[PDB]
Amino acid sequence: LELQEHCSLKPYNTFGIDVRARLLAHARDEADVREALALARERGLPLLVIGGGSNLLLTRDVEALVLRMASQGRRIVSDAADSVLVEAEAGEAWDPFVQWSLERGLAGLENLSLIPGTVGAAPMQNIGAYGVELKDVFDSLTALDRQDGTLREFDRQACRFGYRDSLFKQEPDRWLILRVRLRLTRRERLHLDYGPVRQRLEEEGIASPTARDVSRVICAIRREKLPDPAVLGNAGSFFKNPLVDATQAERLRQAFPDLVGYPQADGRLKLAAGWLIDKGGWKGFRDGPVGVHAQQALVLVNHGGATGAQVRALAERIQEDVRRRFGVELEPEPNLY
Ligand SMILES: Cc1cc2nc3c(=O)[nH]c(=O)nc-3n(C[C@H](O)[C@H](O)[C@H](O)COP(=O)(O)OP(=O)(O)OC[C@H]3O[C@@H](n4cnc5c(N)ncnc54)[C@H](O)[C@@H]3O)c2cc1C
Ligand SMILES: NC(=O)c1ccc[n+]([C@@H]2O[C@H](COP(=O)([O-])OP(=O)(O)OC[C@H]3O[C@@H](n4cnc5c(N)ncnc54)[C@H](OP(=O)(O)O)[C@@H]3O)[C@@H](O)[C@H]2O)c1
Repeated sequence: LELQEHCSLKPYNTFGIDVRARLLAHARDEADVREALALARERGLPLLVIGGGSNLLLTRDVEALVLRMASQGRRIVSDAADSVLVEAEAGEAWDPFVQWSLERGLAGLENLSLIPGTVGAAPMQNIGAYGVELKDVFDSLTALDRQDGTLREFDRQACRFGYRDSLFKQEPDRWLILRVRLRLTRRERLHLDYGPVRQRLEEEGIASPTARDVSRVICAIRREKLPDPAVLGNAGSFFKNPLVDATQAERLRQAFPDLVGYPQADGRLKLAAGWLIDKGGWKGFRDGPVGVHAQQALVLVNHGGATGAQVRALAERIQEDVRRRFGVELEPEPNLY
């Protein structure tokens, strides 16, 4: 395991918070996972699973065995022509898995290009971008049950996926995800509902656009506009878009005719949290070593030397302010430890 004691977790989280782990272990398969568990329980410690630390807010030194998930394996399980079942291990890095699938002429992941982190973590938060979510192509996964050590498979329904949500995010510390299966496609329609994607693809004038083309466009948009954690510490969009009631949407829109919201099948409005934050006047905010990025209003940043507590308390302040200004509660995306 390359077990390690009293160890900075700085390089293991994208916010670049510097706290220490009682023990840090790397895992490369079920054997190692099972061993880390045993040990964790040997030493009387809780176990904290991490992938690439791209959706993690650490707020304190971690009295626990931290297990960096780093197993490997990407393969075609089964080819059924218009769809192909594929499987990847939890430690596989996400965007390179996407690239893998596209190099095999499989579509369905392109809209999730360049999302950081790991395959293992993807179902926990039901990763989504540009009109697509992991559940849309999800087939099943295999998870270790932390209450008794057994393996279980979850099919799509069992995972109780929702917007930036799953059974696994709902029952924290219960399931350890080992590998993931997705059903990808050939020959289906591209997902181009997001204007900037559609327009940037048009401008390249491909005769017959494919998934690979869509992926290059999305990677380019994301590199252009998104703070890279390796320069400016962050965990991406800090806040989920809030969904409001119809009569509450009605009321907010009376207050604000410029309000940005997207109607749902059930009558509710998905508000744009960037718009809210911006309009509450936080864009580019800065106060000691924390702030909100000047352009991307969802991206909370560590300008350098922030504590996790500082990011937390800034998030809290913004939430509080937006509750008070718009009557809306913004939920966090990152997992808080
Ligand atoms: C610059 C940037 C852009 C981003 N853009 C997007 C985006 O477009 N869409 C989107 O959805 N997200 C986005 N994110 C968030 C993030 O990349 C995803 O949430 C990602 O799935 C987290 O993966 P990770 O491996 O980094 O998870 P970590 O941050 O390592 O872990 C997240 C949570 O999952 C748990 N976990 C991790 N692995 C396992 C496992 N194997 N079994 C059980 N639990 C586990 C951890 O304990 C933790 O609670 C972005 C983040 C950044 C920094
Ligand atoms: N969570 C993260 O860390 C992270 C980081 C980077 C990008 N992203 C995602 O990647 C995509 C691009 O991000 P962005 O920050 O540039 O925002 P964007 O495309 O400028 O869109 C801004 C806001 O409008 C919404 N939106 C735009 N077009 C839409 C449509 N056709 N239908 C429904 N909603 C629409 C987005 O919702 P949605 O967010 O619901 O799409 C978001 O609230 C988004 O889908 C976003 O979720 C996420």
